[PDB]
Amino acid sequence: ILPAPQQLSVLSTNMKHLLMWSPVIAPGETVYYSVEYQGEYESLYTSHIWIPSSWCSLTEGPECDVTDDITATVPYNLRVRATLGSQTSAWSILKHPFNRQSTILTRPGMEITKDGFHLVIELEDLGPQFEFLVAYWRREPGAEEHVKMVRSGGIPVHLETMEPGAAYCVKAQTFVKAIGRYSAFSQTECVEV
Amino acid sequence: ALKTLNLGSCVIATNLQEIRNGFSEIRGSVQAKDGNIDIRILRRTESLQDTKPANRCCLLRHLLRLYLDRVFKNYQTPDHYTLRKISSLANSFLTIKKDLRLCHAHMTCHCGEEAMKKYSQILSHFEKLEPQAAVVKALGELDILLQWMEETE
Amino acid sequence: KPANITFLSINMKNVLQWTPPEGLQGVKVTYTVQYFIYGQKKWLNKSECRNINRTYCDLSAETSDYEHQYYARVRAIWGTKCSKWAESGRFYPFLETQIGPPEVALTTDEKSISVVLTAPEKWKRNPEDLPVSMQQIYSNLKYNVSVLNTKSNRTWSQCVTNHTLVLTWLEPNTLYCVHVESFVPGPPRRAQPSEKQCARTLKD
Repeated sequence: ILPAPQQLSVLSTNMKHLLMWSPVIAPGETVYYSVEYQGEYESLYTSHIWIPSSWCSLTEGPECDVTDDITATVPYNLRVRATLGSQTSAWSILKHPFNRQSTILTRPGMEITKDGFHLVIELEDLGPQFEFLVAYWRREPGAEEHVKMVRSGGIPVHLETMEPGAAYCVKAQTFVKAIGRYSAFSQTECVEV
Repeated sequence: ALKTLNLGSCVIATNLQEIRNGFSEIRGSVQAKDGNIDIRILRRTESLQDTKPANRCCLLRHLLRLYLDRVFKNYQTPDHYTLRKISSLANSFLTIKKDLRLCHAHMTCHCGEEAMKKYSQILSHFEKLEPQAAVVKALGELDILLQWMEETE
Repeated sequence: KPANITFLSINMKNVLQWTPPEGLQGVKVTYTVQYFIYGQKKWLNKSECRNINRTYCDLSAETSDYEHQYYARVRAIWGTKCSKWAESGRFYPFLETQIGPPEVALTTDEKSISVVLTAPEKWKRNPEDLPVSMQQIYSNLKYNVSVLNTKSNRTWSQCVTNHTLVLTWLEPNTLYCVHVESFVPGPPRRAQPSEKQCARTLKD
């Protein structure tokens, strides 16, 4: 009698994965949910076994952050059931198994600073799944793109020691190695001394 | 950075880092469950880097099949946290098995006797031990396996 | 009956460590330690650790091989009443050892500070022995260099591999603080306090 959740979808942005569903609207206590998953390994090698999610074992909202769960670049199966005290609904399945390869990749955040002649950059902290390709150039007709890889986003990293001439420009994109994809570059932004 | 693995004619890109990070979370717990301190399965006379490149891909494919066929799915623990990690390791291992299978399909995963010989040896060691002790021990030996793969320049 | 057995391993100097048992006083307990080599057969004695007053034993020579794993046990002794046998966990020095800081040497100019690091040395066997760069054991050893400008509270990191780094175009009569950590990419290790050195640029 308790309806099993409908319209399951996954919302994946910068390698953070949100499992969503229509809430179950029923008179009783507060409706709680249980989400479980299985990676392609489990599907093929032990099809009848599901691993319970790391944060959605009986939680309120009609949503779930499965990020800590989808940790390999394979199709994952996700199911959710709703539960009102005694009554527990049927397991409802995601129509199309989710692969993180499809996460949406946002242009990285960027903060260019100057400690004197010293060009410095600190990128949005998108987490360990991410590396940044920073392109900086001395904005003159002859000069070329330099490229530096920056490993993480917490930190202020030294790009170059500018000379008094020209005005430097910088743009940035992400690289997620686990899925082999880049984001679009950030707006170019310039500076000088 | 990914790890570029040189397996003779077979060259694949692997996310060694992801797997090592996942395994460091459980190494100590797991290795504590393994009483047979006198038996080493991945013995070191069978290291991958010491293998002729032609034969490496074959060896590795079998080793992965070993782990996927009879280790990951059979390790028993009451600890949910642990179980999740193990699913990570296995699915990560699966992406690699998938590339090796491609190498195989393209006829670049040749199984020569240096390869079969060293695998049989490993398989033997693993078969000496009583089942659960066996899986407990091999799971606890991921650090050797991941290093064998990092070793191969 | 000792407990909290662990290795402390920085630069391949591996040291076993436990904490005293439980005896109300028993002020005289001594300790003996044996070391085992994973996958081999016999526990082994360590003579320099047969009956000692300390709660730590240097096993660097016994655990020098990169390819092996080791265990170590220790027990406490009174008369000939010995409390069981206290066993460490599987220990893998090639993956588990802390890589230590390179020593940093700052020299100055009015615009420019030169940093010269000399790579951390591996534990030396014989006092007269050939020194060994940890950068020979870990060919991919990199250093993470942090530069703080005390005048502005501004700071910025960078990774390098070259043993020598010139900081150029600096503010004069400013005091800059440099500290360097060592890192090998690979399995995560226990970090190690970077070395922290200061230098002031010369006046205009």
